[PDB]
Amino acid sequence: AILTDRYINRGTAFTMEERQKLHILGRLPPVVETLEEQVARVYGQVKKYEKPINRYQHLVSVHSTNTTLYYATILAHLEEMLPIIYTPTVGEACMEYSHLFFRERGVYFNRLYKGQFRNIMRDAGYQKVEVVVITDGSIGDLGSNGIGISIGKCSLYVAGAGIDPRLIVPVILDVGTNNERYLQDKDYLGMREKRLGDEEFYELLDEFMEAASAEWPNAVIQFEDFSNNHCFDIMERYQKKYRCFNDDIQGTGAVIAAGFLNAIKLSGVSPLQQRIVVFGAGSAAVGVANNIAALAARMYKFPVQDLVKTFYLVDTKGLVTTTRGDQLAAHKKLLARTDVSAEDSAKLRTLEEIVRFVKPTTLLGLGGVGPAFTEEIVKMVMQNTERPIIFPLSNPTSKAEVTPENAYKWTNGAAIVASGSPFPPTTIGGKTFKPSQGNNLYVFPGVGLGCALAQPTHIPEELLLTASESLNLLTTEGDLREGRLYPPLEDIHNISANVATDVILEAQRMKIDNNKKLPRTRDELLAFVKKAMWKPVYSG
Amino acid sequence: AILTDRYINRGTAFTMEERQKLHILGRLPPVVETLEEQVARVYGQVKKYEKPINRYQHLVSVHSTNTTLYYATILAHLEEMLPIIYTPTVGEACMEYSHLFFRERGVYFNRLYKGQFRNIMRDAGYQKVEVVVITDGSIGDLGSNGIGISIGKCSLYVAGAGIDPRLIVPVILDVGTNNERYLQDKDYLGMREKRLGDEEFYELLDEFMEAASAEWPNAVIQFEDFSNNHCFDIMERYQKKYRCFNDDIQGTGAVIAAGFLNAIKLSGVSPLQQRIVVFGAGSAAVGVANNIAALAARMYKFPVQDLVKTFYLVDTKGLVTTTRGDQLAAHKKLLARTDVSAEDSAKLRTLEEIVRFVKPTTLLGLGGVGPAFTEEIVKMVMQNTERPIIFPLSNPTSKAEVTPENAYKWTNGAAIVASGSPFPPTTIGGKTFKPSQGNNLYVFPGVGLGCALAQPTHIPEELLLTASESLNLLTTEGDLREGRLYPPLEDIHNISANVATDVILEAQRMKIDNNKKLPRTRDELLAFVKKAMWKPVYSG
Ligand SMILES: O=C(Nc1cc(S(=O)(=O)Nc2ccc(OC(F)(F)F)cc2)ccc1Cl)c1cc(F)cc(F)c1
Ligand SMILES: O=C(Nc1cc(S(=O)(=O)Nc2ccc(OC(F)(F)F)cc2)ccc1Cl)c1cc(F)cc(F)c1
Repeated sequence: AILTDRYINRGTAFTMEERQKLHILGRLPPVVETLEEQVARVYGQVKKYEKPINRYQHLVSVHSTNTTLYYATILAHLEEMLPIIYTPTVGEACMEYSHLFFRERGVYFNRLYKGQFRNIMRDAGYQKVEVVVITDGSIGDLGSNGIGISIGKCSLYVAGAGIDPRLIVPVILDVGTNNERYLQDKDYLGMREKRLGDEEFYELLDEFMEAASAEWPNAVIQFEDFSNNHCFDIMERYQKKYRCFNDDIQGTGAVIAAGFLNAIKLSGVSPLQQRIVVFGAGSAAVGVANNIAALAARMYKFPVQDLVKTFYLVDTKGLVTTTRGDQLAAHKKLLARTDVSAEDSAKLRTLEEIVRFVKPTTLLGLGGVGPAFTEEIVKMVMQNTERPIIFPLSNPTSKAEVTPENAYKWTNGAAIVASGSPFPPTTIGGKTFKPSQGNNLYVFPGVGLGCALAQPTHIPEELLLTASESLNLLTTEGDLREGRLYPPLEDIHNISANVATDVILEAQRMKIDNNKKLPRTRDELLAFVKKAMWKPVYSG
Repeated sequence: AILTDRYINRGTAFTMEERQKLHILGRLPPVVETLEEQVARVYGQVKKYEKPINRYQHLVSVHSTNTTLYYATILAHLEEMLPIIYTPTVGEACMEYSHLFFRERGVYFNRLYKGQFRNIMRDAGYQKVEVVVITDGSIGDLGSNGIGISIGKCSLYVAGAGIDPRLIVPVILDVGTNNERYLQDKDYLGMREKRLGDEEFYELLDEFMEAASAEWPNAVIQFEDFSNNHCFDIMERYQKKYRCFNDDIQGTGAVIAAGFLNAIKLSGVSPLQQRIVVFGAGSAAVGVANNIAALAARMYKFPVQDLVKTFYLVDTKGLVTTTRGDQLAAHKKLLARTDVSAEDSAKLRTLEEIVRFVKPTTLLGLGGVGPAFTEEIVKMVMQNTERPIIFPLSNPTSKAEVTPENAYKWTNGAAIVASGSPFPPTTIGGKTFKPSQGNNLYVFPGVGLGCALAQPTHIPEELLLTASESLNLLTTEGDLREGRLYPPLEDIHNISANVATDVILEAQRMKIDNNKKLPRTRDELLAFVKKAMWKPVYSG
């Protein structure tokens, strides 16, 4: 009842004297290890597997046996482990190996349980739940297998911000699937029917949000991996009534904005002198641009309309302008050029000719349509600025606008680069360069830990902008001198504690915080936040 | 506390009504399956992995979650699953992937715990223990990683004979290792020292046997995978004082003997007309020959000395005779030819010239030294008998004296073949042939179930000979007409119940049985044995 409890089990870290006292002498091999030694052993066990999915499989079995050792291993090898325990391995595990999630505590909803959502939550037997990750499996369709996405995401809040692993709930809202293989698969365990229409979808998701605010009143609700037809609408429906956010939309823009403002500082080319091609004009790409404007307005008090005019949006038609003669979608209107002639708009269609005309100092890659930041385009940006900022942010790694290596080569080390995925360093004439990864892990854990402590009535856009600024300000003079746009990913606990502290102070300034126990001054609150965090060490 | 208990967990086999009553509605995807459907799903999950070791890894995680479903899957796919859940996959898992055994309940002994063996057994918290598999990791050296061999073997008693999975204990006696990689491996968790000398070895193994006979008085002790320097000596030390047997020695000879006597019936060439080359003359090979003689004497009441003269033993020097002029090891003397001249012995060195001289009707491959049953040798056996019996029994599959395919081809379908490993069928002129696998699973489970029910004071050689005869007599007229030497492996529960019944009746005839509750007549006892067996079905 010690060994079989994954929360108190220590395996070989039980001293001989503990083994005797606990009457488990002879249930373990004789070597006594420290946690650090166990982690090094587990690390070698992981690298004994070649395929990511088999590495993940090993780590799931570590989590089932000794949960402390699982988190200790992830934190000691975070950069290397991240692509294994979340994107892109996790989607492939959900799609083909969904059995790897069967043993993980989670909650399955569907229309069959309509009206009983609250009783299912009560029966799940949770104490003071702090974070809930919900998906529908729809940003191929995984349907019910989307539970794996919620599981993987919950685990990053535990690793990243020390959310206690017993106070986090992964949730699948199964509203059906349009995945035709699943609909015909004898082994699919979900609702075998096409996705429900919006009316029934919102009836079930409304019951979910009401039931959770009642049974899990202390929880942050985070939407993960919802398709475009619903993710924006979901936040508009719930942002004010419940304590919720969407990491794909709000986390991404918060992280990119923080890294982008640090790239502006290293460029010496100040924010109002920037000329920014935003390659890709979906709602998310436009959200990222707005988040950059909002952070620059907060950090530097330039008029936001002056920041908005640094942006040149490119959709599939070309430069978005008011004179190009089409009916612009609402999200594109605010960043539309007003200073470009109909005649010039007609000659502003390919990225090459847009770059030649605009003379940008920055390229933001949000296009999702492969490697458009050509050698020729990068060479042009080099005649407008001594430090081109190039952000190939499209995932997966195949969709990326340019490789950091190509960016560094073509600019002979002058490009300031942030990526969506990890990349190895590139060395040019004895000088080393490495892109700064804009990982979402920098923001969501801190937001979840801040909202878990402050208990705000809701998560207004101010708390996300605060987290964005906090992340920006954590990049030290030393980090900046070495070309880093973000604090180091390995220091995620310190990053999360700082982001959480600043999110709390913001909720206090807005008087939406419901926890009166917290300190209200930054130094004392930061110290308090750090002590509240769950640590993967053997405590008792 | 339902889902997390692998003994009562049913997963998707919980009906909706059970889920509601058990307050686990919403802890599972919505599909309700029968056990049979779960097994077919698990089977497809297994075949999603290419490597045996990754298949085993998946099955270990099935056992951890839903133990009923694990055993249901093995029994539905026994022939295919056996090479994955025991030899040869299990040795490779122990050697390189020993972490796959960490979550399995077992007991580790070593010299550090000297004098406390009994308290470790008490503390392990077992009820009426029926079977104990012990190894030292020495038949490469795995040392402590040998625990995986005990684990794999315990699981075959549960699958094969319905030993209740809560009443079986896997044991490693770690007396050190001579594996030099392990002695230098930072991740080895065993005693980091060379194997103990015989005096300290027997002090620890004597304490083991005394402690077990006291704390686990109802148990069968089975020795598994002990090296030749100790396995024979161990049985001589303990056979009369404790309830114990060695499956490598006694199980192998019992299974081979049963299959061999069935091969004699199909050959029509009766036992006293057989001429049997025994290729390989180690203690085990000579044990197999003696077990064949002993079974033929029991089943047919030929004088045993007349059976002994059907055997022609070949060691590395050639035909073992009294005239060949060397000092014969004790085990070889009893099967030594007395009817071969010194002059003929000098010309009886290669297997080819021994086969030409002896004119055997049978070749028994126990040599462990590769494919010595050549096309030329098989062609010669064809001029001495219309049905050559050819038994390439050397493991692994590389050491085998001849492929069943080659045997069937060279004899145009006349060879009667038993193998150590599974082989696919061979088709010759529209006629199908398939070797009968002499798997050890045919005997050890039945012996363990018989000795668990009868509670004999010890396991004399009569009980093994009884099990051997019982297995022989289970091969039906129909099995025999189709060329099978053994009952079908898939019917292992019925085989185990029959072997157990006959072992019990033998212990009753000898008045060594200590359980007075049992029926004493075969039909009533067989019915009773079948009802006692643990079944992998959802019971409650
Ligand atoms: O804790 C148990 N055993 C154990 C633990 C360790 S450890 O030090 O905690 N490292 C460790 C663990 C698990 C892992 O992952 C795995 F299981 F996949 F290999 C990797 C690395 C080392 C050796 C052993 Cl034998 C145990 C737990 C039970 F619920 C039941 C039971 F019978 C034994
Ligand atoms: O029993 C649980 N879940 C579950 C079981 C099944 S099943 O029907 O029992 N098939 C099944 C199981 C396990 C396996 O092996 C594995 F885990 F490796 F995939 C394969 C096949 C299907 C779906 C699910 Cl979600 C469970 C158990 C816990 F201790 C904790 C917990 F949160 C959930």
